[PDB]
Amino acid sequence: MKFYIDDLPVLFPYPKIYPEQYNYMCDIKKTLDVGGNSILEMPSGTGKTVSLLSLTIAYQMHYPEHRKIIYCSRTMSEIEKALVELENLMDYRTKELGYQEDFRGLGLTSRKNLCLHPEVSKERKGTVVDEKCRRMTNGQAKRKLEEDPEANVELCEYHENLYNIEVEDYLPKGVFSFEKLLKYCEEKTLCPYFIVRRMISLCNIIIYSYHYLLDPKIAERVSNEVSKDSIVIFDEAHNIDNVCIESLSLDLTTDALRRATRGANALDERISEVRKVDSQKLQDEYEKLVQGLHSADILTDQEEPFVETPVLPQDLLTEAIPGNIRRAEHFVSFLKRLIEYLKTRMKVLHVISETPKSFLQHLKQLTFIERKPLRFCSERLSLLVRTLEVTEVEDFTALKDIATFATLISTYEEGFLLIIEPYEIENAAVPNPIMRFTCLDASIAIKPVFERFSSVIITSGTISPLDMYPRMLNFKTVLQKSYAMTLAKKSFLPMIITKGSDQVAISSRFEIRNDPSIVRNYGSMLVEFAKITPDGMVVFFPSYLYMESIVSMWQTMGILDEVWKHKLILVETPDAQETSLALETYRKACSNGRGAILLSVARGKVSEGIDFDHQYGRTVLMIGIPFQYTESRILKARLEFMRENYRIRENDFLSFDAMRHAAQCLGRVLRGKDDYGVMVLADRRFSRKRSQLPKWIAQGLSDADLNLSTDMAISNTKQFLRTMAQPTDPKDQEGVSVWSYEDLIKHQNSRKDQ
Amino acid sequence: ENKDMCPICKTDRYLSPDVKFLVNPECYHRICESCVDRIFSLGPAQCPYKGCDKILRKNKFKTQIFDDVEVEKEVDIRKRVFNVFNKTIDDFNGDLVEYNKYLEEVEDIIYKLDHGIDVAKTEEKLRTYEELNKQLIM
Ligand code: SF4
Ligand SMILES: [Zn+2]
Repeated sequence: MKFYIDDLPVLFPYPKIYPEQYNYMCDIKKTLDVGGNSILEMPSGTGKTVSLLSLTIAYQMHYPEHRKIIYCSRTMSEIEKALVELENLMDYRTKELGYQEDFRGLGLTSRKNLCLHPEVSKERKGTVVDEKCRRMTNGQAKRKLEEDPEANVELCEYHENLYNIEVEDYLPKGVFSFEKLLKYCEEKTLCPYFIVRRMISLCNIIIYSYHYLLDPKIAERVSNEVSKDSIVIFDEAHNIDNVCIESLSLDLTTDALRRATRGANALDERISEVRKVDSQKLQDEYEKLVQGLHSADILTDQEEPFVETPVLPQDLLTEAIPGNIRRAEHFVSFLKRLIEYLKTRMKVLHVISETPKSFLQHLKQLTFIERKPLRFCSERLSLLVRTLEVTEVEDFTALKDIATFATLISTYEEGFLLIIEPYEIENAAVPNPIMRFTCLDASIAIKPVFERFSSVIITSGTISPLDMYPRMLNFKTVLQKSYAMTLAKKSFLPMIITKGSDQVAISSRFEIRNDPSIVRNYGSMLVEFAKITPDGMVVFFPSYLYMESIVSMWQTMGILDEVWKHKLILVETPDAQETSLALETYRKACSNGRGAILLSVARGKVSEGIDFDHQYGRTVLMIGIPFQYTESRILKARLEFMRENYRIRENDFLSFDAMRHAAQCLGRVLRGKDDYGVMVLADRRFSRKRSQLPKWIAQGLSDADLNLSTDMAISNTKQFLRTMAQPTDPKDQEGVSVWSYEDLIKHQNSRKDQ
Repeated sequence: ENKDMCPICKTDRYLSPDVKFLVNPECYHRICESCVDRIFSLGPAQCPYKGCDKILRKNKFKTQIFDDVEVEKEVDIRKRVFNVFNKTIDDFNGDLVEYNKYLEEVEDIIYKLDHGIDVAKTEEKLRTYEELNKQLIM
């Protein structure tokens, strides 16, 4: 299609369009005109990516100013979905117009999946794979390689052929999807990691996980050339406020404290051994500290940086000498004085949430170490370690967390919280204290990204209401509007099973345990679906531990064989590797004749990134209300902070947040308007939260569907499937919800110009 | 800790660690109340810490429990430096760089004292502390 929004061609890759899309198209350009925030709700059943990319890509190719576009998704899995979608649209944009791209657009996932060196790629741990190639292709290791001819230092050689051919230009013209990128890079024996690392200043659009925008330790290479005058795009960003606070979160364990002593004592050996050999550089680095923060070679580091910037990207940084901490022996001494004080603060017999100030003052009372120099731990460690040119990190892995933490808490106050549990309640009565620490307001990290740009886009099919987030992140949008699914057919049956076959108000809030009155009713309720439902059916527990709780007794119950006698059952596994193998086989079985049934957690990772088409998404299950206070009052602590900071209480936020995570899972049942699937839910309180739903979801929910019985619901979904299974192809009223190819959008919307 | 707590109650980590496994300021090892109370009651006697011979002094002990005695001794050396430099002229004129330089010297005195790898300034630091004490006394 090629229509206009009164200013720009719209090279829409599909012949068909949708009424939401043009309304989506109407607002995106309108928002694009006035760079703001404009939080909008677009139904996930429609593919917003097409409406997303098409108007934006044209906008850059029509308006000649915004040469850089930024999209931040939740998962790199979404990135490759966007990567091919852009690639297809880029092909289509060329297809409709010829060759008018000259465009650079690539994803960004990690070094782990982009380090093409097989040995480094073979390693499992993401830290090591990063660290290995960091060491394998290091600014100093290559010196140990180039200056001293030796086999001691090897290289990825992908970074080298990067420096040979790749660091003169870009990859020729492709908008490389991850498969296409990896296929190309491997044939060029290239490193897509270092490629995008240097391609930061070259990609006309960049797609990556929110963390590269959010996580300052990886949101630190930010170049204002691609950032300042760019547009920021967010979808499904509702479950990111937690991520933001998670990005500032930090859990500690006395074992790691001993690991810290393991590293910190090893530092004493490391600094002493080089001191006998070459302390002159260390003395020279003291002068490099005497001149300042040694930004000459603590930032100008091709592959040198040991400690990254865990704090926000150098906003709250001082650069003077650290007084006496200039000496490494002194530097470790306060650190060694600290870790034991930390241990002395870790050994608390009960749970204590210590204020950042009082705890710091308490430290000062115990170990008189000043706050401002304490932030220098991160820079000093990154500085010192490379000067030590250590050959290992595992002993020092605990240390960078301290360099993270000690800088963090010394930088952060009255927006963060240090809390020292004496153990974990799930394994209480044993000594396992955690010195848990995190932020409280998510907007704190959002404020710099708020500050840096005006044109920012946020979208979700789940966000409801669209007002908590402006309250939460303390910002003003332009358009706070929700889109409804223009469907002339049901295509999904929202079902609230408050009452079971027993007509019992059934819930997950009662306990995190089993009661067969509710549970066996649930088990009996579930099995009838296995017979009637086709391949594709998933459950979402409120908690993984709660998930396992119900599993064993149902396994003990005879309920287990019949569903196997009906379909295939695949579990959620703590390792995603087995889970992935389950997932593909589940989809394979879903693609296969033998039916497949799944089971997950509403907080599980599947609800985060994994979508399911018509066949793959057929019958979603919400196992009770997804609730999170199974854990401690750290939720309440932030919530109490939330309650005092914002006039939002627990349950209101909880219902908002729980249904947000509930709706987070439910968005994965749909692929397009061709897709469909009944949306069953089983909890007594589900009837109350009819308002908390997103509009189209709430619109799709009739009031007659509340507190339904499973038996009556079984009849309800019974007819739905056959009707949907029936080839409902009117081909005349479809154009009402299709806005027939290049005509109705041209005709109707231009008619609707009044 | 796990197995180094006492000549008597060696595995005292899980043995109800309620008795004071205190450290004599001149012995620097974990001595349980089953052992230390046998000692200081009669006076300055040595404890059999794996056959140790250092004297546990009279009723003049200190509290050190579960605070990394060696690092605590370094902290004590830092505290000794903090005690020696309790009235040290660092910000008497308010100069931060001078105080920054002065702080380095006191830490080096602690660093010389608390290291012991090639401690020779450590004895000089005590003399310097004595010189500081001479400055402090006078
Ligand atoms: S040089 Fe390239 S392929 Fe080799 S480990 Fe580093 S990033 Fe991976
Ligand atoms: Zn004993």
